[PDB]
Amino acid sequence: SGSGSWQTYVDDHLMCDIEGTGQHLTSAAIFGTDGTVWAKSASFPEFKPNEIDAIIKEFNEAGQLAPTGLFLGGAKYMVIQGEAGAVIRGKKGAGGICIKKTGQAMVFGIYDEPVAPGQCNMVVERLGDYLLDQGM
Repeated sequence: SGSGSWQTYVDDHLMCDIEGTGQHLTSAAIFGTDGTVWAKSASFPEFKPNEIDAIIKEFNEAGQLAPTGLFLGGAKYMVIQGEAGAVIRGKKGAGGICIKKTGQAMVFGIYDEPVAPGQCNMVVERLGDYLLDQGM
């Protein structure tokens, strides 16, 4: 028994096997809307505050990141179609990133083949909607 852990949602809802494919996200994390990390998986990249701030900016006003690309841990993802104030998506070859904004949080998923883009989107959006339903 403990008082709870954001790591529980990272391991059990983001890093779990996806729909009986036997495949999972490479890494995942939950951040506060201010850019503080609440929990991140064992392989999540070495992100730096400027990268998170750039992502916060993009949620506040879409179309800022795409001319430059999305940096996280030094790696460059090309920005693809998202949803203003809700979802930011990035591509790097057959991998990518998906970020879902909630009231109080941002949920990150990073994937590589054979995980499809839609599956990252699905995993991160399902957790984000659950947090939204709880007023977070």
